[PDB]
Amino acid sequence: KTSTLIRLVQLVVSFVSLWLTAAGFLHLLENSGDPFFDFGNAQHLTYWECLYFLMVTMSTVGFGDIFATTVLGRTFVVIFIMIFIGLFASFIPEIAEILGKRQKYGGSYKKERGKRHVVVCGYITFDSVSNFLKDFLHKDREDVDVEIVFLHKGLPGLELEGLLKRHFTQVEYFWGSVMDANDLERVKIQEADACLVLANKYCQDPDQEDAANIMRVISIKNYHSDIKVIVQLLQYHNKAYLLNIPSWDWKRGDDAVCVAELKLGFIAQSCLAPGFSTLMANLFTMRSYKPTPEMSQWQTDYMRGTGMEMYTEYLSSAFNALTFPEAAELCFSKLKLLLLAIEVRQEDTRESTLAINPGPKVKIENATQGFFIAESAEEVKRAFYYCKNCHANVSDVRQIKKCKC
Amino acid sequence: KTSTLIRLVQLVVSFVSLWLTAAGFLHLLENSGDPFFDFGNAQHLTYWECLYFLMVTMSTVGFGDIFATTVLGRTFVVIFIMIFIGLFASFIPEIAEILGKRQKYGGSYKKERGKRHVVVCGYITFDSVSNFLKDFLHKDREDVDVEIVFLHKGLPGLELEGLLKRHFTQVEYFWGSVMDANDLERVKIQEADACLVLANKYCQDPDQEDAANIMRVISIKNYHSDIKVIVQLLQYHNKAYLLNIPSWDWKRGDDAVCVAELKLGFIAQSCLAPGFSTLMANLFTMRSYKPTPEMSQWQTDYMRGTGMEMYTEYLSSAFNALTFPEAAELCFSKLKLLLLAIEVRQEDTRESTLAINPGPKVKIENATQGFFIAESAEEVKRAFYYCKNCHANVSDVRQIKKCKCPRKFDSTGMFHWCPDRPLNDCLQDRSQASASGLRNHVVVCLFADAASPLIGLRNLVMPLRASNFHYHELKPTIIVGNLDYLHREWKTLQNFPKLSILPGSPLNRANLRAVNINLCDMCVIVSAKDRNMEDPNLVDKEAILCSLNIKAMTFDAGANVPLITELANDSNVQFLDQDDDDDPDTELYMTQPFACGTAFAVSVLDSLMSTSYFNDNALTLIRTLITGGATPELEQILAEGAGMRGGYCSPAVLANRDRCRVAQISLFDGPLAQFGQGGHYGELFVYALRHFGILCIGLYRFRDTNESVRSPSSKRYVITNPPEDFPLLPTDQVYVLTYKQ
Ligand SMILES: [Ba+2]
Ligand SMILES: [Ba+2]
Ligand SMILES: [Ba+2]
Repeated sequence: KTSTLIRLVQLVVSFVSLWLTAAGFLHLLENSGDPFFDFGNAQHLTYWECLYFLMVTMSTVGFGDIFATTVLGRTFVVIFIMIFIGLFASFIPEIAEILGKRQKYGGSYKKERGKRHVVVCGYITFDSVSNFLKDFLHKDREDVDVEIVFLHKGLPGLELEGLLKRHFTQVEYFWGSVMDANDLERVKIQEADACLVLANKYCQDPDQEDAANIMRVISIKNYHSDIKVIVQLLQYHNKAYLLNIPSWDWKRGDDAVCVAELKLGFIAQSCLAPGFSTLMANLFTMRSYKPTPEMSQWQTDYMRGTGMEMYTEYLSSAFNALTFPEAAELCFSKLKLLLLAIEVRQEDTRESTLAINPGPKVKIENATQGFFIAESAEEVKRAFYYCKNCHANVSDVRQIKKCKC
Repeated sequence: KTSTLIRLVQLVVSFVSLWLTAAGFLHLLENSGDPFFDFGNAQHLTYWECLYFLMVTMSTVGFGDIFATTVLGRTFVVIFIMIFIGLFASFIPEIAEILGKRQKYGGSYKKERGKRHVVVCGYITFDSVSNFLKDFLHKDREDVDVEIVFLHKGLPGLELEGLLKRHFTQVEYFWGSVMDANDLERVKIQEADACLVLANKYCQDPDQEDAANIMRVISIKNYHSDIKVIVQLLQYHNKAYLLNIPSWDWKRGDDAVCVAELKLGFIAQSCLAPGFSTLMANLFTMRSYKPTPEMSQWQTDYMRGTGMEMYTEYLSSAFNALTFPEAAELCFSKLKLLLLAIEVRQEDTRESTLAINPGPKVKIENATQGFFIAESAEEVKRAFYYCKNCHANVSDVRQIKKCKCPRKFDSTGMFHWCPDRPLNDCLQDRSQASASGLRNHVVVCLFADAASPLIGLRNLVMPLRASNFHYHELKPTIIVGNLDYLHREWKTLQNFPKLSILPGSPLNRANLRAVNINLCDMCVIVSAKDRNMEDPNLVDKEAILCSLNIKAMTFDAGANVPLITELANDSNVQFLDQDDDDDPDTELYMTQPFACGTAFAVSVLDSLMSTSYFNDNALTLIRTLITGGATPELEQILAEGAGMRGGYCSPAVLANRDRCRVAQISLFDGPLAQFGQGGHYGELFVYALRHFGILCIGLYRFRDTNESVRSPSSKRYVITNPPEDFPLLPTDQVYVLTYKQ
C-alpha cells in the first residue's frame, strides 16, 4: 500500500535472490571441483553450509569454518566480494533515506470509552503550548481523565518533544492538519469533547492568521457539526466571521478567545483600577497555594489569593426568592463564599445573561446558577447544600453538607 | 566521454593497480623468507593464493585460509592495513558523490512505429499535471495508444514520482529543457504528434511566465516547424505573440489555451446563465458514468449528464441540402443526438467557422462537419450512416448502421463600447452605490492586493458586453475590491459600458449592503492574491470566507444570493456547502457545489489541454460558446496596442450582431410552460427548435423538489442533455442556445 514499502520489499527481495543464487553457484562449483585439476579438489560441502559461509562472508565476518578450497571457488568468492561491495556502495543511500522516510508521528489515536480527550491544533509551538499545558495539566486539578491530542503539521521542537515525553501519559502528538477529514478521523474528533485552536499571537499579518484559524474552524465544523470549538483569535473584527459558520452555535459551547481584545481589556481594567489585570489573571488560572517558610508575610498572603479560583454552582433551595445582596452577604458571612454574579435571564426567554453584582431589584429564582470565588470545588459545593433550617446556625461550614430536605 | 566517468575509471584503475602490486610484494616477501631468521620461514605460497588472501583482508573478512607466517610478511600486512584504511577514509566521499551524480532521468526516448506520443513540458508539477493526467489517461477513452513524454528541468516530486510510476506503461519522464535541440531530439519531437506546454497559473508575474512559454514555443517551432503545439497562457494580451512565430499556423492545429480568458469566460457565461460553468466543464472533460445504488436520484441524473461529451462527425448524405433546425431536430427525434454547431464557411473561401445554432437560412452542405453531444463516439457514429430510405422509419437506433447506398460598438461589431474615461468617471462610494438602484446586476468580489498579479477582469466583463445583448439587456457589472488593482485594470476595463467600481474589501458587509447583493443576478468571487505558496488547504481562505459571509447575511434572502466562488485548490470545494454530506475523497465533480454551479476550479482548464489535443475543434467551439465570439480580428486589433476601439459601426459589420447566445428559460411561465406540467424533455426540445430556433442544451433542476419540505433551498444542479423521455418539473429551467434574443 506504500511506494516506499514497495521499494524496500523490492530491494530486500533482490538481495535475498542474489544471496540464494550465489549460494547455489558456489555450492555447485565447490562440490564439482576444478577442470584445471580435472575436478580432483572437490569437497563434500552441503548447500546449507555454503549458504552459511556466504552470509558469513557477506557480513565481513569470515569465521573460517567453511571456506573455498577449489581455486575457481576462491576466484568466485573474490568476484562476489567485489560485486557485493559495489552493490552496497551503490544501494546504501536509498536504504538510508527509506529508513529515514518513516514518519515517527503518524497513526491514528485510540482511546478507551469514558476517557475524554481534547484536540489541540493551530500553532502548536513550545512557547504557545507551554502555558496552556501548565494550566490544563496543572497538578491540583479535579483531574477528570482528559488527554490533549495535538494535531500539527511539522515536527515538534526539542523542548516541545520534552513536553510531549514528560506528559506522555496524557499528552500525545500526531502529524497532520485540521483540513483533512482523514486526519480528523485519526484523532477521533467524532467522539472528542472539544477542539481547541491555538494561534500565533506574534504573526506579521494578524488578519491572515485569523482567517487561517477560521478556516480550521470551518473544517472542524464540516467534519463534525456539533463539537465544541474554542478558537484563539488575534483581532476583534475577525470575531464575526465565526458567526457565518452555520454549525457555530455560541449557546452550545463554541467560544472565541480574542488575544487583542482580552489583553487590552485586562490592561484597560487595570487602568480603571490598578492591579486589576493580575487579579483576573489569577482568578481564571490554575495556581497552587503551597506556602513555605521562606516566603514573607506579603508573599504568602498573595499566594493564598492566587490559588483561589472561580466556580459555578446552583444556588440551593434556601436562596430562592431572595435578593442578590442578601444572598451574597449570606454566602460570605454564613457560608464563607464570594458570590460574584448570577445567570438571571432564565426567567422570561433565554439563559446566559450574567448579571454581575445586580441591584436589589433582581431576585434569586429557583435553581439559578451563581459564580463563586473559592479555593476549590468542595468549598463551593456548600452553596448547593445550604438549607433554611438544618444549616440555620451551623458554624464550622465543614458541617454544612447534604441536608435531609 | 564523461569527466565523471574518467574520474571513476581512474580511481578503479588505481585501486586495482595497488591491489596487484601489493599482492606481488606480499608474494615475494612470503615466498622468500625473513633475513632476520635467514629466510628459514619461507612457505610455498602461490601468487594467486596471495591475491586471494589480500582481497580477503581488504574486505575486512579475514578467512584465515591463507595468512602471513613470515614476521616481515605480517608487518607488511599490517602496513597495508593502515594504507588501505587511510586510502578509503580519504577516497570514499568522492566515490559516493560520483555515484550520486548519476542522473536517473537522462537518456533518449525510444518508441515503436505506430505508437503516437505527446511531449509535455513547461510547468510539470504534481498539481498542474494531475488534472491533465486524469483527463488524458482517463479510463473509458477510445484509447488509441499514446504516451505522454514529459520534459522538465528539475526532479519530480514524490507524488509526481508516484504518478510517473502508476502510469509507467504510458507516462515517461526525461530531464532536460525545451530550449535544447538535443533534448527535443531525445523525446523525438521530429516524429511526435503534438507538444503541449503547461504553465504556472499562480506565478507572481504572469507576463514573464507567458513570455517564457512563448519562448518554449519558439524553440519547438525552430526545431520542428510543422508540429502541433498546444500552449497554456496566463494573459489574453500575450496570445498575440504566438502569431509572430512564422511556424505558428492556427489552421494546422496550433492553439493557445488562455487560463485567464477561459476561466473568466466560464464565470461570465455562468453569470448569464447560472450553472453554465459546470455544464461546459463537464461537456469538454472525460467523465465516467458509473451509477451506484448509494447515489440518490438527483445525483445519478447528474452523473449521467457529466459522462456525456462533445464529438465531431460528418453529416451523412441524408442531411445534405437541409436547413439546420430540421437537421438538428431530426438528429434528436430520430437519431437521438444533440447537434450543437456546424462548420459552414467551407462554401465560399475557407473552413473553420463554427456556426452555433444558426438560423434557418444556413443549409447543410455536402460532407459538412457537425458537433454533437453524446455519450461516446459509437453513438455519434449514427450521424454518419443515416440515410433517406434505409433508415426512414428504423426505430431502435442500434440498427441504424452502415446503409447499403446610437449604440457605439467595438470595431469588430462583437461587443458594446464606450469612449475611454478616467477611473473616477465610474468610481463610486457606498452612498453613490446605494443611490444607484442596481438590480439583476453582476457583483464581482475581487480579493486583490495593490501589487497582486493581474488577472484580466476584461475577460470577465467582455463576455458580459456582447453585441447580441440589447443595451437595456446589459447586466451592470460592479466590482468590489482593492482600488490600486482596479487602477491597474482600468486601462483595459474602461471601454465597457455600464461598468462601476466600489473600492474597499468585499468582505466588508457595508459594501455588499451598498451594491445590492440580495438583488444581484450573480456574485462572482475571484481571488487575485498570490497563493499556493502557503498550505494548499489555506489557499482559498478568503474566497470561502466571503462565500460564507454572503450566505450568512440577512436583508429586508441571505442564502438565495446566487454566487459563483472560483477555487484555486479544488479540494477546498467541500467547505463551500455543509448539507452536502459528501466524502472528502470525492473528485471535483459529483460534489454538490460543483454539480450545482456554485463552485468552479481552475484545474478544469488543465483538462482542456487534453481535449484540445484529442478534438481539434473543441477549443474553437468553447471560445465561440463562451467569449461572445472573440473573432481573431479582434485580438489582432488588441495586438496593435491601441486597445479596444471602435465607434458607430456600419450595419455591414452589424450583420453578425444577432448571433447565437446561451441563456436560461423558465418553464414556470411563458409559451413553454405547458411542458413543465408533467411534459417530457424531447417534446420541449422539438417544439422550441421548431417554433423559436431554440436549442435546449440541458436542464437546471432543483436538487430536491422545491416544496419547502423536501428542500427549502433554491439549490439547483445541472443535467447535460437529458434523455428524450425525461420528465419536466414545472420549476425546472432550461439552458438554451437562443438566437436573435
Ligand atoms: Ba486551588
Ligand atoms: Ba462517456
Ligand atoms: Ba461539506
